[PDB]
Parts: sequence; C-alpha cells; structure tokens
Amino acid sequence: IATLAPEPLVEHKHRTLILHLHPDHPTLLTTRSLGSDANPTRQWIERPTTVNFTVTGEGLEYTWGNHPPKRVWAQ
Amino acid sequence: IATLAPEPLVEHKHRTLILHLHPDHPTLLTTRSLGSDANPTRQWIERPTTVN
Amino acid sequence: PYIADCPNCGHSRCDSPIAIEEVRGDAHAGVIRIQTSAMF
Amino acid sequence: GDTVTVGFHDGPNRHTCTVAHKVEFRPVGREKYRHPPEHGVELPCNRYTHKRA
Amino acid sequence: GDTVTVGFHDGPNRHTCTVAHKVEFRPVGREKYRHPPEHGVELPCNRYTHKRA
Amino acid sequence: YEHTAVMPNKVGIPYKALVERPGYAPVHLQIQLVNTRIIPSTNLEYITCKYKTKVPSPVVKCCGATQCTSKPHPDYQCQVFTGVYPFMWGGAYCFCDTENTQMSEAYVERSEECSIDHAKAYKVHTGTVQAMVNITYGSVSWRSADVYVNGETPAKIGDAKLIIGPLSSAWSPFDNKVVVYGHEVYNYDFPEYGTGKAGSFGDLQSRTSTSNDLYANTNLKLQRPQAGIVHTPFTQAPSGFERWKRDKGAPLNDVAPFGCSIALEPLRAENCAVGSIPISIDIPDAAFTRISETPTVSDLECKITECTYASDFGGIATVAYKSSKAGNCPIHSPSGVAVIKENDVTLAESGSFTFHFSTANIHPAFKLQVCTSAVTCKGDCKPPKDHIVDYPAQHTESFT
Amino acid sequence: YEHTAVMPNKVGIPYKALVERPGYAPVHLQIQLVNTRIIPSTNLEYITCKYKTKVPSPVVKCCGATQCTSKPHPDYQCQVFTGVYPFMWGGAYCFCDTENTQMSEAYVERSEECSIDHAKAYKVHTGTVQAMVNITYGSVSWRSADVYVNGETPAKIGDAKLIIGPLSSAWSPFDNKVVVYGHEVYNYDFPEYGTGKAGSFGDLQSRTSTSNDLYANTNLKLQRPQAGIVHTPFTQAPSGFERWKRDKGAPLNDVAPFGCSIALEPLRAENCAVGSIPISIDIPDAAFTRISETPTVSDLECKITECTYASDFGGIATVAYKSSKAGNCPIHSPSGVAVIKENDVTLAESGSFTFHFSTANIHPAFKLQVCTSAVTCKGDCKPPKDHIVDYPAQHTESFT
Repeated sequence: IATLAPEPLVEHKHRTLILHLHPDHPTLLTTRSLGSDANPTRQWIERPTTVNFTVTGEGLEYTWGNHPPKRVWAQ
Repeated sequence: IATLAPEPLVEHKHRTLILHLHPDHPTLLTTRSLGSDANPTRQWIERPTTVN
Repeated sequence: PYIADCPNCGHSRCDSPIAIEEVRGDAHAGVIRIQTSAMF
Repeated sequence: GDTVTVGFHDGPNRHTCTVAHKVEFRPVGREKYRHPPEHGVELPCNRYTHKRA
Repeated sequence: GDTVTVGFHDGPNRHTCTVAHKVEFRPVGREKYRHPPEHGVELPCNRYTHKRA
Repeated sequence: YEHTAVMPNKVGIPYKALVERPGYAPVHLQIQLVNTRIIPSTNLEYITCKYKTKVPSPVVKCCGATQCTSKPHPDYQCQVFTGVYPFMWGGAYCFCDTENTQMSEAYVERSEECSIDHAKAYKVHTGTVQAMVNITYGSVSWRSADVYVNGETPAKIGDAKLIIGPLSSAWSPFDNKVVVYGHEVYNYDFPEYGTGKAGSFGDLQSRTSTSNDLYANTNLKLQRPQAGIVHTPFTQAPSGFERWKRDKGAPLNDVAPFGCSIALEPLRAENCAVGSIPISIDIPDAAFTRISETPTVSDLECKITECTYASDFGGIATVAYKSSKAGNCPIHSPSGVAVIKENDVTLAESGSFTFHFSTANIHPAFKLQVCTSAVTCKGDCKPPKDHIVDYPAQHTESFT
Repeated sequence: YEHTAVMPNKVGIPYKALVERPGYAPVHLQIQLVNTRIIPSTNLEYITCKYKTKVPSPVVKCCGATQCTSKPHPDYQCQVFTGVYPFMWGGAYCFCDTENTQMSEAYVERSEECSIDHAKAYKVHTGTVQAMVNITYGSVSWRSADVYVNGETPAKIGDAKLIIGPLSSAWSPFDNKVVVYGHEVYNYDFPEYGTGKAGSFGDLQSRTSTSNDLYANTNLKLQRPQAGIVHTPFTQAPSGFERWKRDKGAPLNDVAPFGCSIALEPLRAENCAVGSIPISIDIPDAAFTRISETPTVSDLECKITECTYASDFGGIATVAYKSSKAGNCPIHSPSGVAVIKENDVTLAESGSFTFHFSTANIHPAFKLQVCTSAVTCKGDCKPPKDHIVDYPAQHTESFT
C-alpha cells in the first residue's frame, strides 16, 4: 500500500504548461519532451510551486509522482 | 502403376520462370516455346536445381 | 496389430497386416526405423 | 541386374542355373526411376500378363 | 536401396510387404562411404536405439 | 498488388493507406503500429547489490598468536590482533593480558536482497524490434498480430502477409552499457565486473545471483576491538548499491529521447516513435472486390464545411457523391496532408456523406480518392483553443 | 608500471614482453593467448528440420459428401474426394459407387529428428571475445585465467590484474545471418522464419523444438487415391533440410577467413588470429625484485653463432655475460625482430650462456635487454629446408 501525490492543476498556455502545483511531500517530478531531443527535467518538489514546461509540437509527458504518467498534445 | 515426380515450385519473374526444383529421381524436363521458333529444351534432372 | 493396404504386396496391392508406413532412412548407421501396421 | 540367376531346390541339392543378361527397368515416363512406386499416375507401359489363356 | 521390402514367414505362406522409399547411408564424416567399417574414428552420428524404455 | 509503403514510426494511430491494384476495386488499409517494443541484443554482465558483512565469528586464543590465512571468500579480510582482555559474560576469560590474541575475519557476501532487489548491468547491442500490429483490414476488419522489423519477415496471422522494415531510425535509446533496477533502467557506464571501486557503483559484482564467486572491492578494513571486549570492528563503505538508490541518475523512461517507454520484461523499449518503416503487404486476392461491383462515384463534388486546423479529426467536408450503383466506397487522401477518420463510406444512389479529417496547412488542397475517383477538397481551416490531452492523428506538419 | 602493450592477436605462442619499471628490477612477461573464443550476440530465430507428413487417417463416407474444414494444424492440407470404391480387406465396403466419398487430410509436423538433428538459424550480432590467457609470469610461473577483451575488464586470477583490448580487428567471421547444424556452421542467408519456399531451406520453420506452431511451406498437395483403394497420395517436396545436407555449402570452420575454428557450444569462433590487442597489466609490486639485488650485466658481449633465418627457435647466440652478482637475469628483445624462447637466464659471476630465438631479417640487428643492459646481437642467418608442420614463433615479418 503506497504513495500518491495530490493531483496537479493543469493550466493552458501557448505551447506551454503552467502548472500550479501543491504536493503533500517531496515529489520527484520529471518529463520527456518526446522529440529526438529528449530535454528531460527532474526536480523533487516539496514546496508548492507554479512551474513551466515548453511543450513542443509532437508532445510531452508528465509524471506527478508515482501517479501515472500523463501526456499532452500542444500544437 | 507408374511414376510421378514431386511438384515444381513456380516462381514469377518478368517473362521468365525461375523454378526451384527438387525431384525424387532423374526427371526429363522439357518445354516448347510455342512460337514458330520452337526453342525447346531437354535435361534429365536428378540433382535439385533452380532453372530458368 | 493393425492391417492396412500394402502397395506392391508380392503381386500387387493386397491388405497386409505388415503394411509399411513411415520409412525413415534418415539416420546414418545403416539403420532404418520402420512401422508395420502389425504389432509384434 | 547385370545377370540373371535362376534356381529351385529339389531338396537334396541346390541345383540352380545362372546366365548373363543386361537387365534394366525404366518405367514409362520422363522419370527415370529404378523401381515402381506405390502411387503416381497410370500410363501405357509394356508388360507381360499373369495368365495362360 | 531404392525401395524397402519387408516380410516374415507365417509358415504356410510367404506373406510379405514392400514399399518405395529412397534410402541412403552416408556416415557422418567427410568420407562418403557406402557402409560402416570395422575401424576408424568415432564421431557424433545420428542413430536409433536398441531399446524400448 | 504487393503494396509497398514507407510508413512513419509512431505508435497509437492508424495509417489508412489505399491499395491501388490495377483491375479490381481498391481497398483501404488501417495499419496501427500499436507497439514498437525493441528487445535489443544484450548480455547479463553482473548483478550488483549491497553487500552484507556477514562476519564469521572471530577466534580468540588466550595465550599466544593465531596466524590468519587468506581464505578464498570474496574480499576475505582477516587480521590477527593481540593485546585484548575480552569481557565475555564473566568479565574477561583469557587469563593472560597481552598474549590474549583475537583474530578477526570478515568476508563480503551477497545480501538476501541481492536475489530480488538488485541492480543489473548489461552490454547492450542492437537486436530486433517488434510490434502487435492491428490491421482492421478492408472488410476483413481484424488481425492483431505480433511481427518483426527485418525486411523479409512475413507474419501470416489473419489472412494477409506483411513485411516490415528495416526501419531507418536506428537510434537504440539504450546506450551500449546499461544498468537496470527493478523497472528503472539507467543507461549508465557501469565500470565493469571485477573492478568497481568501493563505495562507487558495483562495489559488489556478482555474475548472477547463484554465482558464489564475485568481486567485492568494499575497502573492508577490520580494526581491533576496544578495551578487551568481544566484537568485530568492520570499517567499510556502505554500498554503491545503497547510493545509486538516493544519489543516482534519472531513468531512461524519464530521460530518453524520441519517445520510448521501458520494462524489466524482455528489456524492450516500447513505442519509440522515430523515423519511417518501409512496409509492404501481400493482401489475399480473395479479399479484393472486383472493380465492376463497387459504384463509380465520379461527377461528384467535395467541399469542406468546417475545417479545423488541428490534430483531432476536426476537419469535415461534405461530398456530393454521384454514384452509379449503391454501396460502400473506400476512401483515402493519397496526399499526406489530410488524415481521415473514415476508411469507408456507405453510398446510396448519388447522395452526400460528410467525413472527418485533420490537416496542417491553412489551405488544405488534398486529393481524395473515393474508390477510384479523385477530387480536390480545397478550402480553409480554423485554429482551435483547447490543447492539453494526449497525442495527435495529424502528424503531417510541413511547409504551410 | 601498468605495462600497456599493443599485442598481436595470435593464439598459440607467448609474447614475452618486459616490464621496465623505473627503480626496481625488470620482469619478463609470458603472455600466451591460448584461446580467442568469441561468442557473438545472437538470437535463435527458428529451428528447421525435415518435415514428417504424419497423415491423419482419412475419412471415408460411403454415400455422399463430407465437407472438410481448414483445421489449424501447420500446413493443414485437406481435400475432399469422391468417386472411389475403397478396397479394404473385403473388396470394397461402401456400397455406393460415386457417392463413395473420401476426405484426405495431411498436416506437416516436426520430425522426431527435429529435436536432435536440426539446422538452426540465427541473427548474429558482434558480442564480446574471450581467452584462457596463460601467463607463467616472472617468478610467479603460473596463472591460466579466462578473460575478456573489453578494455576495462580486469581478471584478478593469480595475482596480476590485466586489462585486454578492445581489439581493433572487428571481423566477426560469422556473417549477420547464420545457419548452424550440429557442428558445421554455415554463414547462410537463411530466408526467414515464416517464409521459406518449399524445397528450399527452411520449408519447415519452427521457432524452437517445443514450439507447436511453425511455418510449413512444403507445397503439400494431396491427390485422390487410385482405383478405389484406401491410401493417401501426399505429393510433397522432400525437405530443404534433406537437401542442405547433400547439396549444401561448406562450413565456416572450412571456409572462414583470418583463421578461426568453430563449435556448437556457446557459438564461439575460436582462435581467430587477426590484428592486435592493446593489453595492459598491473603486476603485484611484491612480485618485483628491487634493482639492487639482480646482477648488473654490462661490459658484456653478444654474438650469434648459428642463426637460423626461420620460425622455430633456430637462432642462437652466445653472450659474454659480465655480471656483478650471480643469479637470474630476465631477457627480452624490445625490438620485435627477434623472438626468444628463454625468458630468463641464470648467471654465475660473468660467465656465458647461449639462448635460442627466431628472426625474419637476414641481418638481425636486434637489441637484447639482459636485465637492464642493452646489446646489439648483430649477425647473419641461414635459411632452413624442412617446412611442413604447424604454426610459427617468429610472426615478425617486415621489410628485409
């Protein structure tokens, strides 16, 4: 029986995910810009933080803790 | 009660029959190009042979 | 001991109990494994 | 067989007889077997009868 | 043998059975004998057993 | 009619090509590369895990020395010690005071977790990629078969024979050297079996779990027990498997390029969307419909009505169908500009039926081949508003 | 003193390099790459073998038809037949004469020999080469250890730590596609699983021996039995495993390049003598002798006496040893011109001791380093007469 971090607040912008975010505990967030340019990111988040992600045309994925990985079309 | 040779492997090409072929015993193959130019062929085949 | 139709049973096609199927001259040692339809 | 070799057994003696003769068995067909099979097509061979009449 | 030809003798009759099958015996080795010798090297052939178990 | 087709490697979207066999009615494809699991060629080089200094119980000779020997245990550290007075339950017990000798010995051994919780190195070569390609073909409407990529392999599952690849995009997201842990896969330059510096990753290096032999550079250094008491100072680096779990790097399913997912399963890297695949199929001719049985649709007209300049199939277009018979009519845009949701459209005697699609050029001038009748569905499209959900059906971006 | 050394890949001959550690006495090597077994990365793609048309016993309905169905057996050939009158032990038995129906069915199945006598395809990648390197080192005089080639792997078996390769000569004598048979390995472009044309190699294509599924393109075509008798004409190509045993190609252990041998064992290609290997060792410093304990040998003289311009160690040369102490003195020619049988020579107080060697240049002007004392053993050599036996110790041919 295991962990789960509170859901994110998804916010749209032009090819950009603003994400006001607010965890319970330090959560390792990370992503994978699915271009052959990976351009991943990692950061443990314990302090609530509005973050940003330059999403590309083809897609990005998003991993709010051990909550399952999300995915996003940003055309 | 008489002979019969194993069936051929028909293979297509451009105006050309490749035929991978594999008999039981020496088999006299032969043909007749039905033009008024006959151009026939004869060859006993016992060794398996891809022909044309 | 099964009985089947031998193909050239001396004269011609009889029904021999020793009707030969599955001849296997596939080994090397001068040996063949055979099945008669007969169960000796 | 290169030869032909015949003989019965009277019972006290073998008492056989043998001879030279070039023998072959081509079956009729464009296949040059050495022996008749169990299957295959039938077609007009030359052959001797079983009978006497 | 070009064929295979089997048969016992019940005692009143020959009562045999015969069949076509292409047979050969290559021994394993770069020598293409027709028959196994008494001597020579041993090396990994394929072969059937004597046994039933 | 062996329909060769270059084809983009991208997982979750069909590729509804069209069979233009001269003589009989064409048939649509629906080729959805549901998976791109890879399974490169690899080699288990060594498991590692955290050690356990499972100390054998030291010798205590009471008056005089006990020379130690270098037993063959992995990293068998042993050092004789004198000058003790070992308090053991009755005060000391050895009656001498300097000739009291203590021989400490300690070797490294795989943890019990080594069997189960263990990193795992690999030398990774390229191998051969796979896929459970669904085709809901033509009127066949189904086959979900596992295939290969090597460009002579068929897979006659269903009725169609299909040859795939080899793909041009040889990026194995795995590097040459890889470490693997449970599910998180690390494309790490593991040092090697037999070498790993103590504290660093691979301080313990066992070939496998069963392998009694290993390499344990742990810098295990015994020290003398204190003040005449029985114990075993083992001074040692906690493992490079202890770190590598909290000062590690991030996983390849979180740092890879060109869009892959991972499993501790056959060591595949699923769904790597990159490049194209030259795919070619031999359809069953029985599945074809002869040309004289499908309606001829020409003398038609096509026009968009609300084109959405987008990914989801927002583009629509009525078509003034002008048929001869009435029935089905497979459809496709041979131009890659437009991707269509409908493979097939039903037709009465010269009616009209809208379809759905998606494009990337403001002025979509794409041909539409309605069962041997071409038409330009020229028009203009509108941008959407609502772009935060999974991946597109458009995948056709070019100069616009 | 980590003695890096480029080193020719060649199996059956030592490579007696010399450790020139500044400060202590040098030590000879004796590096004999006893094996070069390779073990590339591979994949079992499909076993093949000769079929067995293990006919299921046909149906005979006596008056009327028996429609057949396409059972899922591999290459399940089945064809209904009418117009029989099947003689079975009592003359015929079915009382009709044309409504007598006979349904023949035959599928392909792995032979019993398929388990044991079976060709075996592979997609072959490069993998990682190995060796049981003996070093009868220095005064250690022994270690026979199995090693790798990847240029960071040690193998601390004995006392020395040794790092090998990576070799520059990446010729895998295996091709990409390989067939394998018992022991004879064929670098054959096997067609593929799932495709092999009947009669051609791989008419039967089973993934493994256990795999009940397979691909059997045998062109199995049943024909109607003759003249109202029970039997099953199965007309079929004898296998492409039958041929491929007597119209095959020759084995890679008989046609490979650059000198390899083969086994149906881990799929190694032993003893592939080609190119060089950048080998580097970390000796145990304990094995060194300090410089002030070996005799200094200078003020000496060297000369050939009967140099044999050859492979076997026919070259000889006395050396007017001029020692200080008396004892051993490791020797080596740092020039690769001369290869010496003796690693070490015993010395009294300034005596003389011939050694053996072999060269390739008519005028061997090779230095000889007798435990930190160089000398030119200039001279001239003689050709031999008797050249039909295994491989040389010279392996130093150059411009002469």
